[PDB]
Amino acid sequence: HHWGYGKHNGPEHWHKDFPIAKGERQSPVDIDTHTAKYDPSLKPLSVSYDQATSLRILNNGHAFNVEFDDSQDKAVLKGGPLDGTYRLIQFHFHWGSLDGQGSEHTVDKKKYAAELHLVHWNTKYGDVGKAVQQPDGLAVLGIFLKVGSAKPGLQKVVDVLDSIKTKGKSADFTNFDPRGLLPESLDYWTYPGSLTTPPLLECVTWIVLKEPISVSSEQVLKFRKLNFNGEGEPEELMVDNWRPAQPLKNRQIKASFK
Ligand SMILES: NS(=O)(=O)c1ccc(C(=O)NCc2c(F)cc(F)cc2F)cc1
Ligand SMILES: [Hg+2]
Ligand SMILES: [Zn+2]
Repeated sequence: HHWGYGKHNGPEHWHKDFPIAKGERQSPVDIDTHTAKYDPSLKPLSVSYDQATSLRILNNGHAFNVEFDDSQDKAVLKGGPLDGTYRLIQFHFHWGSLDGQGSEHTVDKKKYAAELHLVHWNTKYGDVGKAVQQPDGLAVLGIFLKVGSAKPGLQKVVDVLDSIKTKGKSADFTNFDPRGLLPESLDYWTYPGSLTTPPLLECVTWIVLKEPISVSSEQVLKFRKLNFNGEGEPEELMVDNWRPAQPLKNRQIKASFK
């Protein structure tokens, strides 16, 4: 009745309702480090999350989203392969039921334990709704999570999950600083792609960071305790909410580093 990640309505079935699933610029993709083109004309990333204002957190089935106030240029992304100012609207993760799987993008076929998506939209379009009808409407900052040491900045997110356990639940979530989720370096790979969940619109410039951030087993264990189902429905654990890699077709992955 509605897409999911299970046997009967998983990624393999999405093309039936969303023909674009078999498009030419789909995501995620595998990043073959040896074929990425070092492009020295790529500018450095400019992350400006100092005036960032988180509002809430919700479980929408599929995953959990932390939402931000995007009525003003408070938190922005610019530079890199981007032209123009992009506003932060929300961030979420994709993870697996085991540590050796969970990320959407892979590196030389290697899958990480999870992947953080920081979703931005092109301000020249006025609102997110218009941005999705354009080839350069969205920009998603992708960050890989590896299991190791605890990540301080992630803990406030972890302590609130118990209140949004099932589909539809939301909790007030103010004063969260996203800068606590960034690795030391901002070296990246970039390529034109799409949303990794229906509608799968091909309106995204992907910026995947090279350096992953570390998170502890307990931190990740808590993501795994969330629920796909709403309250009162039978219980299905929210794990493995990732789409497998898609064909690169006629695309080239550039690297901002040598
Ligand atoms: N895993 S991922 O980073 O690729 C991803 C990021 C954002 C969204 C999303 O905002 N919902 C769809 C959506 C849309 F398709 C059009 C619109 F105007 C608003 C939306 F919210 C979906 C997937
Ligand atoms: Hg578009
Ligand atoms: Zn996403």
